[PDB]
Amino acid sequence: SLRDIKTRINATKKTSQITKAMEMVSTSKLNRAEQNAKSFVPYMEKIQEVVANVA
Amino acid sequence: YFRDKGKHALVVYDDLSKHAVAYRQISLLLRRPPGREAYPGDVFYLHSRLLERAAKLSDEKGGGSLTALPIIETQAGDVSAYIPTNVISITDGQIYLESDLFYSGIRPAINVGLSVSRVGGAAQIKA
Repeated sequence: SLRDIKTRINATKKTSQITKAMEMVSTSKLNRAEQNAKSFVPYMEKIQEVVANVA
Repeated sequence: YFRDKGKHALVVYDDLSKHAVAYRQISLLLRRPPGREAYPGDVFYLHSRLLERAAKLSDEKGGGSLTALPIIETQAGDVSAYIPTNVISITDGQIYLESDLFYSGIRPAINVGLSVSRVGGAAQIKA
């Protein structure tokens, strides 16, 4: 029936909108998280060097 | 008869869809020119001349009443069809039944987010 196809289109369109919204906010979160993880590398290296060379 | 004497009456039409089909048969065999979905142009006047007879009279006329519950069957959910849209426009409210709710275990199977009555509130009791 045409109504079954049309109601399935409206539902799938709502899911597409929902998935795109979550993808972009996660993209924005990744851009910061990747930089944040990289920003702590010098601290993680310095602490590992002092604890290892002291122990 | 009951309305004209001050009493209350209820009238149910088991299916107006088969009644429209019966009129289509007579009109095509009598050679009246067809229209939308092969039906005669006269078909809105057929159901409106019927359903407008259900009314609540004034106190000077006796205060009597007649309420109607016509029924229509839709092919594969097509509410946009000729006879369905025609009778949806005549009535004071519609109850929509879904084949989907019925197999899912919502047993009376009424679409409460689509069904409507204009008289709602005025018809009910204060409680």
